[PDB]
Amino acid sequence: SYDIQAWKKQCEELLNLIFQCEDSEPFRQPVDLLEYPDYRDIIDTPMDFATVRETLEAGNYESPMELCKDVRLIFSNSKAYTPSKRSRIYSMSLRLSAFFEEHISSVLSDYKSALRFHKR
Ligand SMILES: O=C(NCc1ccc2c(c1)OCO2)N1CCN(C(=O)c2ccco2)CC1
Repeated sequence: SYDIQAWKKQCEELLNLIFQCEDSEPFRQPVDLLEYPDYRDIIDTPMDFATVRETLEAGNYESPMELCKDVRLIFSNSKAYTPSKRSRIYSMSLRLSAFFEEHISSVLSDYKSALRFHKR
C-alpha cells in the first residue's frame, strides 16, 4: 500500500476519534490566559487539537511526522504544567497519549514505506 498521500485522511479520521474521547475535552481549544495567567511563563509553545486539525486542513503539514510532533507537544505541555502526576487533566493526557500512539504507529510506518517505494 504505497500511497504517499493516504496519511492525511488517516490523520483526519484519528483526530475525529480523539474529539469523540471525553479525555480530549481540556485539549480541544487553546488554553485561556485569564484562568491560567502564568501559562506562558511555563509553556513556550501552546498547542491544542483544534490548531492541529486547522493546520492539517489548510495544507500546512508536509508529513504525518510533523503532525505527530505537534500532538506530542500537547502532551508534553500538560506534563510540564501539572503540579502532580495525580492531577485530573495530566491523567486524561496520559490515557489520550496512549490512544494516539497506538493509532499513529501504522500511519507513520505506511507513509515511510510509501516514500521508500517511491525512491526504490
Ligand atoms: O485550560 C485548559 N484548557 C482549555 C480548555 C478547557 C476546556 C475545554 C477546552 C479548552 O475546549 C473544550 O473544553 N487546560 C488547563 C491546563 N492544561 C493542562 O495540561 C494541565 C495540567 C495540569 C493542570 O492543567 C491544559 C488544559
